[PDB]
Amino acid sequence: GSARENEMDENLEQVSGIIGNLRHMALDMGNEIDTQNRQIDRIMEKADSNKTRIDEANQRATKMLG
Amino acid sequence: GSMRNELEEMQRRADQLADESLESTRRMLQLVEESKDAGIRTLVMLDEQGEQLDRVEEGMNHINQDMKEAEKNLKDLGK
Amino acid sequence: GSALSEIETRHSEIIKLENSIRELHDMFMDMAMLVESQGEMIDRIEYNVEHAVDYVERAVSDTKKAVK
Amino acid sequence: GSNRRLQQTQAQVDEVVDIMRVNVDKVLERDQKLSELDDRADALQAGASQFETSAAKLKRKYW
Ligand SMILES: [Ca+2]
Ligand SMILES: [Ca+2]
Ligand SMILES: [Ca+2]
Repeated sequence: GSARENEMDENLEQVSGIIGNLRHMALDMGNEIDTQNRQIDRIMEKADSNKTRIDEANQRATKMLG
Repeated sequence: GSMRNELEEMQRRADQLADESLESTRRMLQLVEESKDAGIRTLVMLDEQGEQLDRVEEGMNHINQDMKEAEKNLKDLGK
Repeated sequence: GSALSEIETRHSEIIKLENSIRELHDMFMDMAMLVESQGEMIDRIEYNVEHAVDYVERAVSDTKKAVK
Repeated sequence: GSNRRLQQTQAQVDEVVDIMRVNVDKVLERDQKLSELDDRADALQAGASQFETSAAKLKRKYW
C-alpha cells in the first residue's frame, strides 16, 4: 500500500522530464531572440537611411513646387 | 510508557513531512506545466514576429530601391 | 527504516527544488508577457512600414511622370 | 532513487534558470530596439506620405 513515496518519485520523474523540455525551449528562445536582435539592428539602420532619403527627397521636391 | 505520546508525535511528524514533500511535488508539476504553456506561447509569438520582421526588412529594402529612383528623377527634374 | 533526519532532509531539498522551480516559472511567465507586449509594437511597425512602402511606390511613379 | 533524483533535478533546473536569465536580458534589449523602431516606423510612414503628396504635385505641374 506504499503509494505516497511512489507518487512522489513519479511526480519528480515527470518534473525532471518537463524541465528537459523547458531547457529545450529556453535554448531555442535564446537563439531566436539573438537572430532577431541582429535583424532588428539591420532593419534599424535601413530605417534610418530611408528616413534620410525621404527627408532629402521631400526637401528637393519642395524646392520645385509653388 | 510516558514516552508513547512523544513516539506518536514523531510518527505524526514523519507523516507530515512525507505529505508536505508529496504536496510540494504536486505544486512543482503545476508550476512547470504553466511554465511550459508560457514557453510554448513565447515560441509561437516569436515565430509570428520573425515573419513580420522579415516583411519589414523586405519593405525597407523596397523603399531604399524606390527612393534611389525617386532621387534620380528629382535631380533630373531640377536640372 | 528511514530515520527522521533523512525524511526531514529530503523535505528540505524538495522545498528548495520547488523554490527554484517557482523562480524559473516566473521567468517563463515574464518572458511570455514581454514577447506579447513586443508583438504589439511589431504589429504597428509592420503596418507602418508596409504603408510607407506603398506611399513611396506611388511617389516614385509620380516622379517618373514628372520628368516626362 | 530519491537523493540522486533530487540533486540531478535541482541541477537541471539551475541550468534552465541560468539560460532564462540571459534570455530575459536579451528580450529586454529587444524591447528597447522595438520601442525605437516603433517610433521610427511611424515617423517613416508620415514622412513618406508627405513625399507622396509633393511628388503628386510635381506630376500635376510637370507631366
Ligand atoms: Ca496540505
Ligand atoms: Ca493534502
Ligand atoms: Ca513634362
